[PDB]
Amino acid sequence: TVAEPDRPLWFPGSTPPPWLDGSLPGDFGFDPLGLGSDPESLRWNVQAELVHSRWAMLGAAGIFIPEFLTKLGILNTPSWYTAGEQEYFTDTTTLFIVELVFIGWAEGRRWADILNPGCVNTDPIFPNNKLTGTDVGYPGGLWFDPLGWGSASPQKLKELRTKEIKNGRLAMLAVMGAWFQHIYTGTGPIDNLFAHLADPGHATIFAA
Amino acid sequence: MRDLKTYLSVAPVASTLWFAALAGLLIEINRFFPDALTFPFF
Amino acid sequence: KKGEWLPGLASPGYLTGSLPGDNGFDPLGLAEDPENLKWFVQAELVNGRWAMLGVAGMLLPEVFTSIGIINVPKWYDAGKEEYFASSSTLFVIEFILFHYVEIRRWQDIKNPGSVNQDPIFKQYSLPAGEVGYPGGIFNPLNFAPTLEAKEKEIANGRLAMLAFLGFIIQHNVTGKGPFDNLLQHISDPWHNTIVQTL
Amino acid sequence: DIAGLTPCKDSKQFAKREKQSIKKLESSLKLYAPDSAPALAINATIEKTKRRFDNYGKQGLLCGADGLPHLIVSGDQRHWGEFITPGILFLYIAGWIGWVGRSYLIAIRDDKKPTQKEIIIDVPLATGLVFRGFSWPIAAYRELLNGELVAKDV
Ligand code: CLA
Ligand code: CLA
Ligand code: CLA
Ligand SMILES: CC(/C=C/C=C(C)/C=C/[C@@]12O[C@]1(C)C[C@@H](O)CC2(C)C)=C\C=C\C=C(C)\C=C\C=C(C)\C=C\[C@@]12O[C@]1(C)C[C@@H](O)CC2(C)C
Ligand SMILES: CC(/C=C/C=C(C)/C=C/[C@@]12O[C@]1(C)C[C@@H](O)CC2(C)C)=C\C=C\C=C(C)\C=C\C=C(C)\C=C\[C@@]12O[C@]1(C)C[C@@H](O)CC2(C)C
Ligand SMILES: CC1=C[C@H](O)CC(C)(C)[C@H]1/C=C/C(C)=C/C=C/C(C)=C/C=C/C=C(C)/C=C/C=C(C)/C=C/C1=C(C)C[C@H](O)CC1(C)C
Repeated sequence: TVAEPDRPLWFPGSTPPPWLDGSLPGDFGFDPLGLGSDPESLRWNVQAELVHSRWAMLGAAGIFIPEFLTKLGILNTPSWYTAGEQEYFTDTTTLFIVELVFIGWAEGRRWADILNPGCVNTDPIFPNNKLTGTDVGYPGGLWFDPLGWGSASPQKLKELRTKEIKNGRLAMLAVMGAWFQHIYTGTGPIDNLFAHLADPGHATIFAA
Repeated sequence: MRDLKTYLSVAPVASTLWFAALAGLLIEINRFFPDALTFPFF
Repeated sequence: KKGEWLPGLASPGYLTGSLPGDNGFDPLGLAEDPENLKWFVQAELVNGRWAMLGVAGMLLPEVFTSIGIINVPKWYDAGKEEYFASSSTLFVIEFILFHYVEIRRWQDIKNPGSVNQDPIFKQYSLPAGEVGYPGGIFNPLNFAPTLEAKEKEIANGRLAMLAFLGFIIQHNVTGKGPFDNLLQHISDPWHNTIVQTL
Repeated sequence: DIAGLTPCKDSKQFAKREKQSIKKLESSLKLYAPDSAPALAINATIEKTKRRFDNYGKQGLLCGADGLPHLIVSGDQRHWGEFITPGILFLYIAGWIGWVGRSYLIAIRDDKKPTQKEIIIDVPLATGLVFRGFSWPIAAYRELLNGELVAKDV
């Protein structure tokens, strides 16, 4: 922790809460409801925000690029919203249950370490493989750090983590917006962007 | 938060949430297997 | 390193790896008491040995009959085939024979070494082993009752117990034996699972 | 048959009741648009009523002179689905509840302020304890044999 006393705040001029001393990556003092005033709860919520932002970055990619790239005629991905029922080689239940066990084991490993830092790091079959990362939420390893892009002294890594969390907050809002836009209108996100850019003064949410 | 977690576990609130969950479960069960006077599986 | 069912979770205090097959797996606190634990280790051993024999006799004859060597019925049918004696006759025979053998085993569980000797011939007793693994005549080939060997038996027995659970549930919802199930699944896997079964 | 009752599937009063029931709902469906929300809801319950009567017929219930499916609890094996297997299920669930409660009471009895943990539930301890009810029968049997289920000294 580098207790940035004068970090830029979300609400300039107002004092940040005491449990937010800037310790966490991208801390701007935003906790009006005080949902993280407990150290254990703070830790848990740090983990939650990180995993949410990572999932949501993966989702924002997988929604916005395929339809921005099939709006232009590159290939033919259907609408991300109704992309759930367009049938595949099997039924959704077999894939969902098969994936649940697959996704489940990894989730269990994360739970094993979130609740006990650094106790699951090594591999169950070949016990010489040893995931690298020494922080919870930042596991490293050859699997999650093959390039070692951010294994340098804790300076660039701290500004690298903020980068990740900011992109991730943006992605969470993005993904929720696409779902809300798809429920309110009946179009695609790139369609909405193109329309609002064709007529900004009139083609907005105040169009119904 | 800690105190909110405490208050949400006081006896009346704990019991109303428990009984609401139980009611939901029983309601759904009888919504799927309605008019059941016996155990017909085995 | 006594083995861990859940890598991130510590093992209970009553379990100390002294017993073979101890992987720290007792989430429901069933053996927090020493006497409960002592009874349960025997229970597990006998259940597992019976399950081993059972699913052996349930599955091996099935593949032997389905590769055209013998012709045995399905396990869920073999009881209905009539044999040289009535079924109730066989049942009471087995009852009397099992009652004497199980009572003997019980008397040794409650007071180890009290029933080691032959009650008819006063020579020919049993060597003073330990409850659960009665050596002597029950061990003709005289293998070494090594700890690793005991662990292998516990490991296999647990697998056989799960196999039996699977056998009966499979037959109840599917309608056929185990080998037909496996060959009919691995024939076309992606369209033969529980999802398609249910 | 048992107690002079007759198999509802072959009874006449049981059928007459079914037809009469179904009859009145059909009347409620009329005087409205043929494919309206209320009419659709009435249809749904008509089909539901037909399913209930067929389900009763299929399960082999016993019907008296009024055509109402009577329940046998004497222990006859043709009728365990009516009382005895639901009874075993209930006893299991109720033992689950009671054993979990007793386990909790015993666990919190050792603090200085045990009443504090009774007006304000320790939910982490409770969630650690709830699933022992799954094995409550074996645990209770071994506790009785141990002699620790019933408090001595009282
Ligand atoms: C009030 C008098 C009376 C009583 C007490 C009974 C009792 C019984 N009758 Mg009977 N009957 C009666 C009158 C009576 N009948 C009359 C007057 C008639 C003429 C109409 C009949 C006609 C009749 C028929 C035709 C039949 C019976 C049968 C039965 C038995 C069915 C239940 C069973 O099989 O055991 C119990 C069933 C179990 C599955 C055991 C499980 C219960 C568990 C062990 C207890 C659960 C406790 C808990 C969950 C776990 C333990 C916890 C603990 C260790 C702490 C039962 C013992 C049936 C029978 O013969 O039995 C085979 C049967 O065929 N009766
Ligand atoms: C993640 C950033 C993001 C971006 C870049 C956009 C962009 C756009 N949105 Mg959208 N939206 C978002 C999030 C976002 N949204 C979220 C989280 C929701 C859920 C409430 C929505 C729900 C939504 C609806 C229902 C609609 C749009 C629509 C639109 C288009 C016109 C804007 C408008 O008229 O409505 C205004 C949109 C909002 C007021 C929601 C934005 C609020 C969040 C906090 C975003 C704030 C922007 C952020 C601080 C700066 C972005 C950084 C950088 C990319 C510039 C436009 C291209 C409209 C459209 O389809 O065009 C025809 C429309 O109908 N959005
Ligand atoms: C730990 C919970 C628990 C347990 C194990 C028992 C057990 C027992 N009770 Mg009792 N009881 C309880 C709670 C409990 N009770 C409560 C909260 C009340 C206040 C209404 C009563 C009032 C009561 C009376 C008046 C009588 C008994 C009697 C009995 C005995 C006979 C069974 C019976 O008829 O019960 C009856 C059950 C009830 C009347 C209501 C039960 C209330 C719920 C179902 C249980 C509460 C569970 C708890 C809130 C869950 C917490 C778990 C934790 C994880 C949070 C039996 C040993 C009878 C007896 O004396 O036997 C000879 C008797 O006359 N109980
Ligand atoms: C994770 C997520 C989305 C994940 C989606 C995925 C993976 C989708 C994957 C896809 O496969 C589908 C299914 C369909 C495929 O065809 C395509 C893709 C798209 C690839 C969104 C999260 C979205 C989550 C969001 C938006 C959360 C917002 C939370 C906020 C704003 C809270 C802020 C505050 O809490 C603080 C911090 C402090 C408090 O004091 C005050 C308040 C204000 C409460
Ligand atoms: C004995 C047995 C089966 C025996 C079968 C036999 C003899 C079959 C015999 C025949 O086939 C032949 C040979 C020939 C055929 O023609 C006829 C029949 C008659 C068919 C199965 C036991 C089967 C036993 C089973 C399945 C046991 C499961 C136990 C489980 C899952 C417990 C797990 C946990 O207990 C732990 C370990 C820790 C706790 O804290 C938590 C929980 C989760 C409770
Ligand atoms: C809303 C809206 C509406 C309108 O209309 C339209 C639009 C425009 C579409 C919109 C918007 C949107 C947005 C804003 C978005 C964003 C996103 C993001 C941020 C992403 C990121 C994203 C990000 C990302 C992916 C990232 C990723 C990363 C990665 C992979 C990495 C990897 C790795 C690792 C780990 C380790 C090693 O050693 C290296 C590597 C191997 C390399």
